[PDB]
Amino acid sequence: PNYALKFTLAGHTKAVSSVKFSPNGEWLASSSADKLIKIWGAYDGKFEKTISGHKLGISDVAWSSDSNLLVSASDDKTLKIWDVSSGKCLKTLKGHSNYVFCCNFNPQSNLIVSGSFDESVRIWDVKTGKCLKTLPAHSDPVSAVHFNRDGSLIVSSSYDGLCRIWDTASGQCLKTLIDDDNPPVSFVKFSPNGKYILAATLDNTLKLWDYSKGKCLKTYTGHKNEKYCIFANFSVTGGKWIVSGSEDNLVYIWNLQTKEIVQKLQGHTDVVISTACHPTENIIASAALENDKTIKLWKS
Amino acid sequence: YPEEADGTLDCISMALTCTFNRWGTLLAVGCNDGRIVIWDFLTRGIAKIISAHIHPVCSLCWSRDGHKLVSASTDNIVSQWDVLSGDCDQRFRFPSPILKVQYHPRDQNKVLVCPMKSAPVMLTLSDSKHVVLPVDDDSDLNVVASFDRRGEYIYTGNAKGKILVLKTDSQDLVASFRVTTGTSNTTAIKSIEFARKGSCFLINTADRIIRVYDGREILTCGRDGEPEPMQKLQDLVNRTPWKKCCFSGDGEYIVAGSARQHALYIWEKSIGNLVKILHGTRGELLLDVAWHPVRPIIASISSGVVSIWAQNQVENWSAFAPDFKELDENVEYEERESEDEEVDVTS
Amino acid sequence: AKAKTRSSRAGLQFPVGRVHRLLRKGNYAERVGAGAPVYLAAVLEYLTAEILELAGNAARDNKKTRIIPRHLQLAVRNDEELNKLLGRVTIAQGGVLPNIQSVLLPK
Amino acid sequence: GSARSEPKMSKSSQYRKMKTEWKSNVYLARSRIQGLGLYAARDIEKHTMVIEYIGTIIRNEVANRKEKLYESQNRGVYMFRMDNDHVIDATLTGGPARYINHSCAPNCVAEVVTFERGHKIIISSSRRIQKGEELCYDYKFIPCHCGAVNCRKWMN
Amino acid sequence: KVLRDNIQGITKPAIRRLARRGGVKRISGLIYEETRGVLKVFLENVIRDAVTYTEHAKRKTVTAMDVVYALKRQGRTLYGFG
Amino acid sequence: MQIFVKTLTGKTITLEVEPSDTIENVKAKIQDKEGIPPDQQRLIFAGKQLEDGRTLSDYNIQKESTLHLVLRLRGC
Amino acid sequence: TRKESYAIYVYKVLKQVHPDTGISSKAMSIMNSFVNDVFERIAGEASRLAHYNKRSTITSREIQTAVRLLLPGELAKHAVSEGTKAVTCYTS
Ligand SMILES: [Zn+2]
Repeated sequence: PNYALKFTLAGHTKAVSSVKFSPNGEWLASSSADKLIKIWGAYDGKFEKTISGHKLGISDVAWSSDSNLLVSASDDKTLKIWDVSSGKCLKTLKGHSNYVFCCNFNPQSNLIVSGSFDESVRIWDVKTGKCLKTLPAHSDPVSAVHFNRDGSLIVSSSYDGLCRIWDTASGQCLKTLIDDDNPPVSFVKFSPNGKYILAATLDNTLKLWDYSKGKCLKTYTGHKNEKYCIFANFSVTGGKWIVSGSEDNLVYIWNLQTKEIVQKLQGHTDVVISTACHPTENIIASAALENDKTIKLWKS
Repeated sequence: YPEEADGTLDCISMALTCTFNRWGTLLAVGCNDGRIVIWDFLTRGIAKIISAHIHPVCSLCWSRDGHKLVSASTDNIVSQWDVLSGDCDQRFRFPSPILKVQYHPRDQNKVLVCPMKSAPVMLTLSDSKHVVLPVDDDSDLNVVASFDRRGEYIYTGNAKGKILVLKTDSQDLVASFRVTTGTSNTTAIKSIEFARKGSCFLINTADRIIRVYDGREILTCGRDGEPEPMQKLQDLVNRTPWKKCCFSGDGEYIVAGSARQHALYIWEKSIGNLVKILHGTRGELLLDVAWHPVRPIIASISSGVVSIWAQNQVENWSAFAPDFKELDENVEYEERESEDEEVDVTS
Repeated sequence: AKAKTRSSRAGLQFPVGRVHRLLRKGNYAERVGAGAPVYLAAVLEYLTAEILELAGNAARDNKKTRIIPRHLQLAVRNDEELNKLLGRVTIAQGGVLPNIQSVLLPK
Repeated sequence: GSARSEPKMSKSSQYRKMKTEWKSNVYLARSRIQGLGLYAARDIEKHTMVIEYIGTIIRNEVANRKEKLYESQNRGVYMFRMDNDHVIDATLTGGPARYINHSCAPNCVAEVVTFERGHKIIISSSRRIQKGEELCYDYKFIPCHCGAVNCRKWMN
Repeated sequence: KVLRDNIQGITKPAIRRLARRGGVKRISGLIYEETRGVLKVFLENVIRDAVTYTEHAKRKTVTAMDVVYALKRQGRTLYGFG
Repeated sequence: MQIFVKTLTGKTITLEVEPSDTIENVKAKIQDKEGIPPDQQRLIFAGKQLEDGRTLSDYNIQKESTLHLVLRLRGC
Repeated sequence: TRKESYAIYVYKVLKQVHPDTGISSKAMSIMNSFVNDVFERIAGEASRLAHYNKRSTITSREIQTAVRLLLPGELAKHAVSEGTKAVTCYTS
């Protein structure tokens, strides 16, 4: 465990919100809220092209199989259906009335969910884009949408710790999960099997929650997450690894069985908004907000 | 299991037949003027309109790969299409008009086609090497045949009553029985359908009686057998003849449509009683009935109108509260005053 | 062989042979079909169940246990279609519904 | 522009007739004001009774700890007072009526009919409420998301 | 062949003439719509039984004998057609 | 007599039967050793049916034969 | 001298639809006369239909048509289904 700095991805006008790697080692664009998506690289920061022309800042952008097809979850209550080599507004998604926080293409590449805050969540079509359903996704605003390994389950996060695994074919979720905290959950996600969900309970104790029982496996220590948005990552390249984001200008990389403090990596100048992981190689990015305006690549 | 009206489709008139894929996502509405309208469920939209022909498209069949339909008409062309952009790959202008097409489920080079008069002969995709399926009597002029579930055999049916079973490509005569219709008068066959789990199958006879058999039972019977039916279904009150039968998503709930009255009847495989009669517009005549494999919703084709019959989940959605059980009277209990398992998360 | 009654062969509660004898010996027609007493016994069973359900509900709602004809009178006249079926029928020992018109009451 | 970069900072008998039909009254339907609401698959007529506010009776003082309970799991945002003496909870175990929302044109009000077991919050009607109209009550103690005609866009 | 109206097709002077056959001097205004409603209700209660007799007889043509029999069950016996 | 039945799961079963029994008695013996009611235990010889109103000599059954079975919900 | 009544069958149907609810003799005589009345009406309409078609056989078809004529709306829409289910269970 000697993960060393390799590159630096600067050149931002506003704060960077997210990094999300390509599924097979292709790209990592500037998924920020700066009205800019510059197609940066994952291996060496290879600048490809400029895809911009937005009205407001993008909360997060989606991703595709070829890491090209996008849809903008911007803050102007609209969504364009994007392509890299087009630069053209195909259609417009309408049905929100607040911040479009999050949107996803499923791993089968045939759905466009779009998360909202006043529960105007609509699951859209990739081809047509017709108004289908308002969803009562929580009692609270949504802070995560995700699709599992195959694409029949939708996890969603709340401001009181609702791990609702929404069904794709029917629309009725199965199991309600809870903690004794009152957690404003910034992010939940699936696993490579869909059974363990890492929520956000904000007293420096983030828990990996089971599918059926709703218990936790191993409650980690030594991390800093009480107010700010921090993603949730795992690594399958070599052995067991735990990678997350930080707040105190560090890079959080640990192991699952230990629950210790064995590696933290200085090098940032802001609260780490985002880290991410790569399946075959230990190529790890680490993004931060406006007081850094860089995305620093890491590699063993 | 379907209990409502739930909506219908006024999109394109003159609907004639349809079926589904393995997954149940689209809907290939066959039309009178040579069209296949494709409609979606979860997005409720029409993606592709293949204006195939000008003649009545009679039969349809999806394949397993999700790419290859097959159809025929009074155009009498054994066509084929693809859902990406409407690519008619092949075009077999043939005589002797067609009733039913049917793939082998995984060896999808081989399709099985029923002509008007003579025996069904197994066509292919590329070559014209049709494999002649030998029917002995040949005086019945309407003989229907099919695979089993896994494509492991070929089941046949004449108009006299004799049933023969052949191997899927080399035609091993392994089973032979005449059906026990009446005492002195037998009857013909109009369809034989198959499930998605198990080898039970129905015999749509023409004395208003459906008969149900299993594959293991007739393979135990074999050559010169007298297989008794698992179940005998009819409706002696209304005196109704049948048009088209099918199965459920598990092979438990037989859905047989009428031919007089625009009504659906639903049985059970195990017990064998009626469970619910469905209804719709009383002034139509029903032709084709589609069952959905993973979620029990039915489609009914009559007068160009195709209807969606769900059950609405009137019980409730229970997504939020497995907890929070109800106390009717104001029950009070106000006396009171106050790292074990490692499963592969990365699997 | 054995002897199953035609009630328990069909899963009913009313008899079937009694209905069949009443159809043959009332001179309703000359030839009675096979399924007719089965269908009619089913119809009579459903109507008796439909009235006794509402009767038992009213009998629980007046804190009694048995059913006396006041409960049948209330459970028939408080309904919406059994009222139309029993439109011209006086139940003996019945009494009437509690009904007062509008303008009689003082302001 | 980002919210992610910013940190998160005669009456009794007809009433019991209504008590015998609680499955028959409504089903748990939605409302696009916020999540759910309550619709009807029927027309709720004039002088038709709907629901009773039941659940778990808080004593005089226990609300002073229930307000601390509201800071753990954010449990009850569904309040309605019984009286000066007591409050009724509907969050742990009790009445499932915790999805009756409010728009600034409320179609129901609160009324009290008292049994031997105490005062009970009883709902009736004064008009023929039609099919699918959301039942919602005036509060009289966060802006609304309804879009109503002549709407105050508040709570009370 | 779908029809839309003719519940208004029974005119205003026709109800006036029916009332002046009945021995009526002076008519108010709402009687027109009320009488249209009453006539529609009675014709539904006859046509239900006529169509049921037809569908049982396995035909497609409503014959006048069936209208006479429906009126026989209603309790208004009609003379002069069967 | 010691007969064997080849069911749908290969359950080659043993019995205490005789050359002087009927069919319903054999099926009640299988009921008593297993718990399965006698409404389905269709003994099959050369692909046919054996009726519950005959003996074990009304079909020329040779002793210690190997028979077949098809399950059947005749509880209906 | 042996009469005929429907007391035991109202006993059985009441004990199926309610566990522990007794029934007095007055209500039993009411239910006896009720079932005789409904039976007479349905058989009367069946005989009139069997004479109007110039048939000579009461099948179950005419009983269905008589029930559909005589019972108003929703009660007919349940009773027809109950009868069809009973006959279809009677066959096998
Ligand atoms: Zn409002």
